[PDB]
Amino acid sequence: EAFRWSRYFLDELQLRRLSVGLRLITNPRIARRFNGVRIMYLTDDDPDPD
Amino acid sequence: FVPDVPEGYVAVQYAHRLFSSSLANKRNRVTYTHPPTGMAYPSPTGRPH
Repeated sequence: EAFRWSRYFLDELQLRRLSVGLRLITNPRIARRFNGVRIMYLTDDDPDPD
Repeated sequence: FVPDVPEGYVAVQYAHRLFSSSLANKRNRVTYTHPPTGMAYPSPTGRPH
């Protein structure tokens, strides 16, 4: 029965942990590489990052 | 060559009463007020012709 699937050749615990890690990776707060910029000629009155 | 003043422009005699200090976005900007409307324009950008 052990040969029916390789289970990517990992320990069962590495799978169970891998799950929660996939939950970390797709947390919005981590996703901090930003894509694309808008060039525009404007005054910086009252700057806010957002 | 003397360029023509375009169509939308409003003549304004310069006077000291026009330019003044004013608070504007946490700065003491040299505001200009436009006599046709009386509106204040702290930034040189965005002022009426």
